[PDB]
Amino acid sequence: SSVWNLLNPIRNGATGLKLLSSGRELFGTVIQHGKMDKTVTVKVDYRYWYPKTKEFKSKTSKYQVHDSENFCVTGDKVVIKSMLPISTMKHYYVRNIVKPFPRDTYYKEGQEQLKKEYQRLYQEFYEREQQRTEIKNKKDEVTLKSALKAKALTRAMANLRKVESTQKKKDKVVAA
Amino acid sequence: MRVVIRLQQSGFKNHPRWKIVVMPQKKNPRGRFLEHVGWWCPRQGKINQREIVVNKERVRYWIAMGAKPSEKVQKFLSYFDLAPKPLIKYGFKTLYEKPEVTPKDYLNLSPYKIKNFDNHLHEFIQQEEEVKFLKQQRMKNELIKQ
Amino acid sequence: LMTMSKSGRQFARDKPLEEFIPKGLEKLKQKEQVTINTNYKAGFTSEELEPYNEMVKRALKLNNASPFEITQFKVQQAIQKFKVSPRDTGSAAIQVAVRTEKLIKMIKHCQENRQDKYAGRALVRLLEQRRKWLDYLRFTDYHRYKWICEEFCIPDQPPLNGHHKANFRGEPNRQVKTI
Amino acid sequence: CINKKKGNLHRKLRARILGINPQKKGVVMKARIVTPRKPNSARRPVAKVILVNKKRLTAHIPGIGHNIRRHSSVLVRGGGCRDLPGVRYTCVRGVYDFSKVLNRFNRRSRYGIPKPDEEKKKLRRKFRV
RNA sequence: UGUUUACAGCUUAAAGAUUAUUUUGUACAAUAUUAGGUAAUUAUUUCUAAAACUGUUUAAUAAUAUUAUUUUUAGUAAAAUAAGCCUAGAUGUUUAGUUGAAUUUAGAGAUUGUUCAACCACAUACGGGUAUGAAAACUACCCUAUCUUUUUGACAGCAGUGA
RNA sequence: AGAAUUAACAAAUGAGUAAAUUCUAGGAGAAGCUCUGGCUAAUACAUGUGCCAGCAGCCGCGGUAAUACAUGAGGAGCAAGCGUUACCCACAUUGACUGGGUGUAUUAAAUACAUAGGUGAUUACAAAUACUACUUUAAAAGUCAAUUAAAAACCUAAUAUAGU
RNA sequence: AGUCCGUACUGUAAAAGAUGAAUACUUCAUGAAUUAAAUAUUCAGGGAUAGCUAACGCAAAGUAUUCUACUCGGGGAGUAUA
RNA sequence: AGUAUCCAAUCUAGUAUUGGUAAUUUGAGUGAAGUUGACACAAGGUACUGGUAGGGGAACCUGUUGGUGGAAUA
Ligand SMILES: [Mg+2]
Ligand SMILES: [Mg+2]
Ligand SMILES: [Mg+2]
Ligand SMILES: [Mg+2]
Ligand SMILES: [Mg+2]
Ligand SMILES: [Mg+2]
Ligand SMILES: [Mg+2]
Ligand SMILES: [Mg+2]
Ligand SMILES: [Mg+2]
Ligand SMILES: [Mg+2]
Ligand SMILES: [Mg+2]
Ligand SMILES: [Mg+2]
Ligand SMILES: [Mg+2]
Ligand SMILES: [Mg+2]
Ligand SMILES: [Mg+2]
Ligand SMILES: [Mg+2]
Ligand SMILES: [Mg+2]
Ligand SMILES: [Mg+2]
Ligand SMILES: [Mg+2]
Ligand SMILES: [Mg+2]
Ligand SMILES: [Mg+2]
Ligand SMILES: [Mg+2]
Ligand SMILES: [Mg+2]
Ligand SMILES: [Mg+2]
Ligand SMILES: [Mg+2]
Ligand SMILES: [Mg+2]
Ligand SMILES: [Mg+2]
Ligand SMILES: [Mg+2]
Ligand SMILES: [Mg+2]
Ligand SMILES: [Mg+2]
Ligand SMILES: [Mg+2]
Ligand SMILES: [Mg+2]
Ligand SMILES: [Mg+2]
Ligand SMILES: [Mg+2]
Repeated sequence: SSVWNLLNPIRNGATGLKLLSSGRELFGTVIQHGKMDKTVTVKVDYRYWYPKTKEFKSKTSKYQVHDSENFCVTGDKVVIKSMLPISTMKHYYVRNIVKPFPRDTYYKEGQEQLKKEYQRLYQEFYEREQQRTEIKNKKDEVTLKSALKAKALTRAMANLRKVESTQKKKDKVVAA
Repeated sequence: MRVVIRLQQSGFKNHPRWKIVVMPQKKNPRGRFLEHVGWWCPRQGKINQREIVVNKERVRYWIAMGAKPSEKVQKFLSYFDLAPKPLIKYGFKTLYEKPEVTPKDYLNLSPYKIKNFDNHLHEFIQQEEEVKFLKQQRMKNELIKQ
Repeated sequence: LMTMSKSGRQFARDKPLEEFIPKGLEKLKQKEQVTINTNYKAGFTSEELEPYNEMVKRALKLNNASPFEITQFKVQQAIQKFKVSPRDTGSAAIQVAVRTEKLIKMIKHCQENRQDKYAGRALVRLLEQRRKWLDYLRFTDYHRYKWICEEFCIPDQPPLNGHHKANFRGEPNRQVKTI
Repeated sequence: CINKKKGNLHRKLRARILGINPQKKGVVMKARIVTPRKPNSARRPVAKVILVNKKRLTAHIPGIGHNIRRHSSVLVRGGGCRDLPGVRYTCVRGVYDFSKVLNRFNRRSRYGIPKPDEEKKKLRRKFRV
């Protein structure tokens, strides 16, 4: 064994770090990363007193945290601390990783004419939709587009598949 | 708001018992305060007595930090060498002389006095103060021994 | 069993998780036929058999074997790859591989014999038990988790709990009750 | 429980129509007689009531003789008579339209009898002790 | 163009006390004879608007040639991208002012939340809105609406009257 | 019961009032209410009534022999209250942390896998915590075992939280 | 008719051991079974008892620990209504 | 000043949901010395009963599976 680990929170347990009370600072675990920009979901456990049963209780809770470098992943165990809300549902940020979790970088490194198809299909529906149904609801503004493009692209791919057909039917008729 | 020192009541009907509090001027005088400082109990009992209590260590905070008493408290704090006395209505340097002060009521204090032997009480006091002198003159012969 | 359910509760509309990547089953089935056509039984090698005659080889050949024997080769074929120490048999990397070879059989057994209700309950256990060792192995040797899921055509979906309760859960924070 | 909306809801109340209140006033529609159960045998008087809350009701008449008729204002006690069914309430005497029981000089508090002028010998100290 | 260390009163700036507003965590009733709810919704970036402007040097930042960069609030009556957020009793319905604490009790607890006190709310109406001020609507003021007597008024201010 | 005087809340000004003092008369000059079968302390007394009239908090009385009704006497208890009703708490382990039960006493739902959550093996080591003593915060009022055997009062403990 | 088979619904009962799931330890007799010089124990109710229990009764319904659920008298009533 | 936008009360209609009231109808408990018959507790005179299906002056009868909260047969 060694001697210099004796304050590392891993060998030490989580006891060594001294956290402020009242939800100022906390200990927890990340659940999501990369699904949104500069945000990570986190889980924490509480322990308070309940006198009628004369035993502590527990409570899980979820928070959303501000990560500036998009640096953390799920298993990374991390301290978080209170900040004023820069946005809704974000009043916490990260202070420090206590225990890391390995990354997926070594595996990530290994991992055009349609742009004239795409830009038409957009302009198709904005001319139709705006006349038929106005802005009224954002749900309609989004549920259409995401559901209309696949209806459009398999029709716009079909517009370009004709190009391979027309050019060759000339050469077949011009050659022979 | 500004900070004020003034009274506040806790005593009941026909039995006043005031307090001293550091509170601002805008809140309910019967409400909250920032620091209980002192008392003002005028009545007597076998246990409680007629008092003016204060905590100098905190009156010297708020006055040093921004505060101002009322008229009564300015009087009560005069005797603690923190403030001056408030001025009389018509004014000092004009008071006329009055007859001498006399005690009306002895307040119902019962120090050690013997009952049903009123005639001979003067004898009791000689015998008690003679013994003062004896132990004095007789405590000397120990001090030589030590 | 485990479903996409970000809250504490588990609904009806929530969908089960994905066992395989798209077209994961068929790729594995193709690998077997390649083995079945060119391999012998588990214990035996081609080098040991070259003096002996063909009639001895065709018997030992794995075409003629039973599916209970077809796995035994595939298992030991995996153990030589995904072991930690020699004569390893029970470590997590192998235990997941065993269930993947069973799922190939249970589905074939259940697609065909649909009324074997006892089997329909047995899938739900294999998946769940696979879903545990598949998680416990992420946590310990993450760079072996990925070297498995590629071979067996498995998706890389982390757990929604975030490995919270097994790893380094401690000192759970203080609050107070009132009223 | 639904009529009860305080305290232990699990407790079945001891006077449901009368409810949380200690007493309640009403008006008679009609008087009646009801027999007791089989072990006993008698004709115990009964007095219907409509309450101010518009609720039908039955009630007991403890006194021997009674002034009761139709259109009589009455006040309920809530206690009841035991042998009778549906008579778990009881009226109060010495009030709006009852009468003190008569030729009676014992238990003068239940029945509303004031104190006679013979037994009392001295006045209250607020006037001429 | 008397004196602002003669007294009172007023203006302006700074330092500090206190106060008002803004922020979070946990606690906080029953019910599934209510389970999907949210749609500028969830996150980032951008744009616009207000915050005194310009330069010099230094620091620091990413590349590194040394140039460029450095902040906060609000708005979807600003837009784009990606698709998420709550559901670990969201939402919805019902009931109810919360608390210190009062009654009881050996103690834990149970039931209630009257007097006084703190905070929040209302002031004929679950109503709409403004001026002043460090802070407001409570006997402020304007409008609508209900009821009532004088074009006022709404006693949940004290006393008092009716029901 | 009656009459009188004073202190103090203003050593200029009191609306109103001493749980203070003295004096005279005279010598308790303030009593009711419930109950009388058992639970429940108190009568096998008297009369009439006869499953009628009526009592009744619960059990239950009354059918000619009524300590249970009504009359009368005697007697018991509480006491400026006594008694009745309505709601709440305790007594109750009658809602179970302290502190129950679940084979037969109208209580384990038909059953298993399983999520959230709860829970949990050995040694060695660190770290922190509990326990002890001290200390921080938790408005006053109210409660609280205030102490030198003391009323008109100002227990500093408990519990919870941070910390040595 | 149905009773039987196939496809699918229906989803209740005295659904029973009327006894929630798991672990450790625990009596005497009678008896069932491996078969052991690789490896030593498992099981039963048709008996009784310690101990527990209101009693009848149970080798767990016993001693000890961990989690979940139900239970606030009876009738109305496993019914009305939605 | 004023045009144009945003917005409240009141009013209209239907829809959704929850309550109040009613011709008429129906159920339950309770009381009493009633009539008809004899289902049930004993093997209740044909062992009772659960789930279900059909039948039916009433209490009830029969099939099909289960249980003992039934006796009896050596
Ligand atoms: Mg207590
Ligand atoms: Mg209140
Ligand atoms: Mg009041
Ligand atoms: Mg008041
Ligand atoms: Mg009014
Ligand atoms: Mg005000
Ligand atoms: Mg008034
Ligand atoms: Mg004076
Ligand atoms: Mg005298
Ligand atoms: Mg006796
Ligand atoms: Mg007689
Ligand atoms: Mg209790
Ligand atoms: Mg069971
Ligand atoms: Mg179960
Ligand atoms: Mg788990
Ligand atoms: Mg306090
Ligand atoms: Mg059985
Ligand atoms: Mg069975
Ligand atoms: Mg059962
Ligand atoms: Mg026991
Ligand atoms: Mg038992
Ligand atoms: Mg036995
Ligand atoms: Mg056994
Ligand atoms: Mg048991
Ligand atoms: Mg019931
Ligand atoms: Mg029943
Ligand atoms: Mg049924
Ligand atoms: Mg039903
Ligand atoms: Mg209906
Ligand atoms: Mg009708
Ligand atoms: Mg019969
Ligand atoms: Mg029969
Ligand atoms: Mg019949
Ligand atoms: Mg029988």
